[PDB]
Amino acid sequence: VSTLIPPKVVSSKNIGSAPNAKRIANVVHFYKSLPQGPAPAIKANTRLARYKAKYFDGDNASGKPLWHFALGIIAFGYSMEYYFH
Amino acid sequence: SVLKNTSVIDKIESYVKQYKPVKIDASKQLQVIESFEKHAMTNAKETESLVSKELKD
Repeated sequence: VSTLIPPKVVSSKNIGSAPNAKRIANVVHFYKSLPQGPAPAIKANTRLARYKAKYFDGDNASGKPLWHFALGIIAFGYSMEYYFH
Repeated sequence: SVLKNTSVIDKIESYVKQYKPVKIDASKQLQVIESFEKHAMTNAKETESLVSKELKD
């Protein structure tokens, strides 16, 4: 009809409602993120925890970490047979 | 002068000179222009500020 403001209508809606939702998820995701792998908390030792944080730790995760249980139970069971048999 | 007995070239020129302003211009845009400018400028400023804020975010 006459003059208007075709571009200035970005007030009524920002570009990309789906991109806006994605970016809003991105802001919460990236902001509420550790600076560089923060909050590790690996070490622990209290009676059994000295074995948990050492033997159930994934630095090795080899076969001996489970085999310690077998060796210990064998130590218990040999005395069990000695007191039993 | 090419019309020796026109007897109306005087009258025709009289009407011509007296019809110097057949009418006026119409620059009636004095508040419509202001309102259009206000709406456009506020909307565009909101858009530009939103764009800058999006850039910063």
